Amino acid sequence: PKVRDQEGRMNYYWTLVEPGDKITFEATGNLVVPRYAFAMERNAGSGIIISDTPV
Amino acid sequence: GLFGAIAGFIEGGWTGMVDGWYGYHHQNEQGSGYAADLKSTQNAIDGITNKVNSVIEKMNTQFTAVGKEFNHLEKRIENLNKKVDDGFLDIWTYNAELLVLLENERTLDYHDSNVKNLYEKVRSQLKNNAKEIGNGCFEFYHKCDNTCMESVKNGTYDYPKYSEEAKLNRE
Ligand SMILES: *[C@@H]1O[C@H](CO)[C@@H](O)[C@H](O)[C@H]1NC(C)=O
Repeated sequence: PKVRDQEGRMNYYWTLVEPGDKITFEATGNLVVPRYAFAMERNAGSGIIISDTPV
Repeated sequence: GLFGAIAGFIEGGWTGMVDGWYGYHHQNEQGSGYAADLKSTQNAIDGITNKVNSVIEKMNTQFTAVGKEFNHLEKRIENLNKKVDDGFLDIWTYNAELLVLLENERTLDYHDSNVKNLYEKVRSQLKNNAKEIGNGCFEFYHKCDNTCMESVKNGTYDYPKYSEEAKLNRE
């Protein structure tokens, strides 16, 4: 069924890459390749707040 | 209360005595006025201060986020998470409610105890040199100047000194 005028779909995927590891992409089509990645370092566990309260 | 002094045999309190929680009111030939007993007041202050701190500061928590996010095919563990959050809410509400209920009773008794004990320290000094006229007052059987007053409060009232004069006034 059309969702935003799209009879098709597109799944999104994600994974982490350890310091000093390799990741390999390989496809004959239908691949939405990455353009930007993010070098991150996650600290202690936190949450997400959903509120109209201003900052 | 339990000790039966505050709202008991001492009907009301004194809005004039502003030095502390417990004290005396005297009148003699050379004046009158209020004066708080700091020895018992400080003990209550030091004791109550330690009590409020013990409830506040025995509560120590670590950093935590309660917000967990579950999609539409995880309603089971979303209701589990709700059972945990609602479970802690029920416990901490019942504990805090009952604690303040119970310790407010204990604190009001603690002030009743201090007034009772402060009264007995005076009674056991003026054994029969003064008259227990009720309402937590003593009427002396002798002339007690401001020097004599400061000795009853100090706890150094000289019974054998005034026993001579109080014997004949009892008639
Ligand atoms: C009060 O009691 C103390 C107890 O040691 C005593 O030394 C003192 O002489 C008494 N009188 C006054 C006025 O402090």
